Amino acid sequence: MKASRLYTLVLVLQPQRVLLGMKKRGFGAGRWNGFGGKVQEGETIEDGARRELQEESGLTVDALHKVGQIVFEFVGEPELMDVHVFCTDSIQGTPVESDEMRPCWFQLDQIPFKDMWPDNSYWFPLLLQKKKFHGYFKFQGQDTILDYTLREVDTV
Ligand SMILES: Nc1nc2c([nH]c(=O)n2[C@H]2C[C@H](O)[C@@H](COP(=O)(O)OP(=O)(O)OP(=O)(O)O)O2)c(=O)[nH]1
Repeated sequence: MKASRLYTLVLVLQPQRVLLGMKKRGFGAGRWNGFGGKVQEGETIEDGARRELQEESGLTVDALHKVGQIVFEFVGEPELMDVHVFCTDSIQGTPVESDEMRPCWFQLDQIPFKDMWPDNSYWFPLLLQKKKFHGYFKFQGQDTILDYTLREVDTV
């Protein structure tokens, strides 16, 4: 009986590494994140994901593939986040730091889970195995999960 707002999250996943972005400023700074943000009026979810990737990382790609959907709920916030998660298939430039985000590559045996949002530990492994998923996580603040669900699915 809550409303949701649409967000995207994009993982540039290559065979041996993944690109993540360090939030540099404001509340939440200091954590490594996928690239993403609010979907804007009119644009498709995929086009919103492509735009956020360009804005936050500098990479321009023609196409993404959707791998999952995750709902976030925060204690004290009545609006849910409806997060559509995408991976890149191919990229063709270099990442660039903004004043808001610093991109960095991590080898896939060095995924920095302790410095990522806590839910990422649950769904990232499915993403790495090329599986699709649906998830829901309820947070007290930034660090504490009170309830969550995660299910591999055949169709997002
Ligand atoms: N639980 C969880 N929350 C995340 C992840 N990544 C992520 O940005 N968030 C949270 C932090 C923020 O509350 C929200 C992101 O919203 P935002 O306002 O930063 O998005 P945005 O950059 O489009 O905002 P704006 O600059 O356009 O105002 O989602 C994640 O992987 N897991």
